[PDB]
Amino acid sequence: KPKEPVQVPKLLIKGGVEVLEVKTGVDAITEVECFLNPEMGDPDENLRGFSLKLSAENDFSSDSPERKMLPCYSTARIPLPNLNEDLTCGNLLMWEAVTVQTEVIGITSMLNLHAGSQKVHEHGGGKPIQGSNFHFFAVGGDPLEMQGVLMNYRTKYPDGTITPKNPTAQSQVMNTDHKAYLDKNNAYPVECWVPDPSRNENTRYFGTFTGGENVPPVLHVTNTATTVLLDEQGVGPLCKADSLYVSAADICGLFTNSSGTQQWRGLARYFKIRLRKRSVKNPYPISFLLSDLINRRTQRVDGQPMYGMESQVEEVRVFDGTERLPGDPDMIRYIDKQGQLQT
Amino acid sequence: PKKPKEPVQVPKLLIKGGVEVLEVKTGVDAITEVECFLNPEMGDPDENLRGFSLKLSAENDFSSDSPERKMLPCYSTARIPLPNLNEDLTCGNLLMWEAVTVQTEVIGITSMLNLHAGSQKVHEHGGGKPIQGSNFHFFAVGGDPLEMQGVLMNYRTKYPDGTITPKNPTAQSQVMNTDHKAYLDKNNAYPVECWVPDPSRNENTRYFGTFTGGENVPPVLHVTNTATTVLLDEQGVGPLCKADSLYVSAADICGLFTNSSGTQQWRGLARYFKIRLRKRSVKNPYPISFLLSDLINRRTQRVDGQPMYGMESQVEEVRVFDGTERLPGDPDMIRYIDKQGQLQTK
Amino acid sequence: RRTQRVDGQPMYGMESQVEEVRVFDGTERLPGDPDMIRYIDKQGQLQTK
Amino acid sequence: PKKPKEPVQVPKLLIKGGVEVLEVKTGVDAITEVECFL
Repeated sequence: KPKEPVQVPKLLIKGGVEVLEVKTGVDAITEVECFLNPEMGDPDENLRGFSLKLSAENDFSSDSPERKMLPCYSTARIPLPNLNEDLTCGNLLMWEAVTVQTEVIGITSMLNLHAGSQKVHEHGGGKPIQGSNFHFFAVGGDPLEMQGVLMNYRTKYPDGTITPKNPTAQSQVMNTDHKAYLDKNNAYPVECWVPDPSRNENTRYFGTFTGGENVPPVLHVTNTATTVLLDEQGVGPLCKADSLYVSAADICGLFTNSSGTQQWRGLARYFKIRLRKRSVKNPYPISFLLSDLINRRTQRVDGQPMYGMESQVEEVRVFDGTERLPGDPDMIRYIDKQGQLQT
Repeated sequence: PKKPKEPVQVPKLLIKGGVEVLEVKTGVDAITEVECFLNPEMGDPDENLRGFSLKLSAENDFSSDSPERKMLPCYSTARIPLPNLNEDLTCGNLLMWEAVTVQTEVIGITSMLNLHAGSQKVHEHGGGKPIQGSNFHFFAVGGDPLEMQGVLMNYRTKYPDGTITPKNPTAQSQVMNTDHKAYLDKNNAYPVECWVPDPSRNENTRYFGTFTGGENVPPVLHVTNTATTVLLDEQGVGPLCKADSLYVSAADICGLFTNSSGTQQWRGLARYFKIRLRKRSVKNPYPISFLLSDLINRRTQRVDGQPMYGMESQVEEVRVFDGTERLPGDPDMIRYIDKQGQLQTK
Repeated sequence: RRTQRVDGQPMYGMESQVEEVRVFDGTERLPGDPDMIRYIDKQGQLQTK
Repeated sequence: PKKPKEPVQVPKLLIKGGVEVLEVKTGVDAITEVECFL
């Protein structure tokens, strides 16, 4: 006698990008295998995958780069079907990213030593691509909200680039007023925008940096990796709107030409985002639509401010519950706010 | 249409906002989360070149070495106030704020990729040199200020006067010495080369740090917003806040940056925190005769009597009669208590 | 009155640095809009001229 | 409303000082922690 086969998730439909809008049951799974294009700048002569040569001796007083010389993050979007059909007051039914899987495409393209590299010594081969790497990707239901950081505030950027505003010495430290969104492929330069670690309740990003003058780049390729994107509460990146946002950027190191010019190099990136269906509280009830009905039509009023730094609302006493009459009308809360401490 | 499956309960948000949020009356099981950063104070050689050091002194004497204050990295420190737990416990129990879980993450890590920032040219027609050299990273979370140890090298160096150094160094100070202690209570004055944490005293903080010295090594950074660093001890308590204060001190040095004429100088970046909090039920340690001890001593006059405490006493003999017993066939005896029992010699 | 006086970076006031202070007490069904914004038009955008 | 809990037992501290704590007689279950330097 043998043994009755074991059970396995009965695979269903398969095909191109237009598979998605076919409706499924309630406990569906989905697997999405997709990639991205790295944006290294792409100079001329169809060398799509390098950058232009780097500047050598720009002083701090005046910097003049070009659009080509700065790599940028890569982002895209995945449309999704909606799931609710009738009203169904109460609860809704959204998507969820659960398990990512990344893998770099073209990693053995660096073994070319018959290229236009520098002759490394007199009768040997050439010099391979070495130096600083920075690999980075992100999966979420929302655009990747990011923090503005740079050095040398006197840099005047080219006007195709989305760069932070009013450069001071405060921009060389963690500043609060350089917030923005990520809504455009090939526009945000990588030397000016780290991910904001504060604001991301619906975006998980992974990144390992290694600078240095000339260090080896170490790459893996394995189809047994698995990175769980669940949090410590039991959710993944939820999809508020019908989308799923993918953002990444891959730097591989510097290439040396045969005469001495340095120029960058990158590769693409794989993704396998397993999705599924969850049950949440409705964030769009009829009461939200009603307020957005009236607030479209009602007249704009532009008066003196009532929110922000130059505000004029002073003290708001939000109190409901009752209590035994206090023996002080103005009770104080902090014990010593400013400090009258020792020594 | 069938109803959806009933959702999963999570903890309920009640107020988000600025720093004026902590003043909310909550219940007992309240938990907060505080996102805060610190500035690095690397020296600031002028107002225009924020976050750096000045150009380094190359070679001085081992005896007449006299740096200036504008080229030393320093420890960054701050204090977060908390509101009172003005509560109603019985038998002298209290409620204080515990700091359970920290999560650090370096901000600004990709500024170092900008190679066209006035470095010395690396070869013939190449680009700029990135930052490489000795890195250093150190942070600390606790309810008390970071009580730290005195260690320096080359004690014959004359510091400048903006800094706080160990008082009176000898040759013995270059290894473990006891008489060079200090607290940490003043930003941009405690230099990095003169103080390390004391392993003996800090029952209440948690410091983490690592160091790599080198002529030229790559600075390795690691950024991820799912990492979680736990701050519990063997018994199950984090940092308690004795007073309602929360002392967070941290310092970061990334490496060495070469200028246009070829001078190495330092580089620091910021640091992010996220301290989770909670209310613990503790008990009262000190005795009941403490409040009065101070209350009387700030109202009654100071008397310059003829002294009665210490080696200049003028009390001759004190006796303590207590209880009763039979006649002692000797009145010149001496009786006392040795360590736990009642002993009596001649 | 018996702790050391620290003068560090200003964690209160006009140039304070603490940004995101959540507070929790109880339980709630899972909100499908995690950055729980409340004012449907705080700025005054998208209105009638 | 809701009542906060009672504290949780930790082992009691008994004595501390210089190196001359190493002369005092101890119980049966007395668990020192000797900090030193070299």
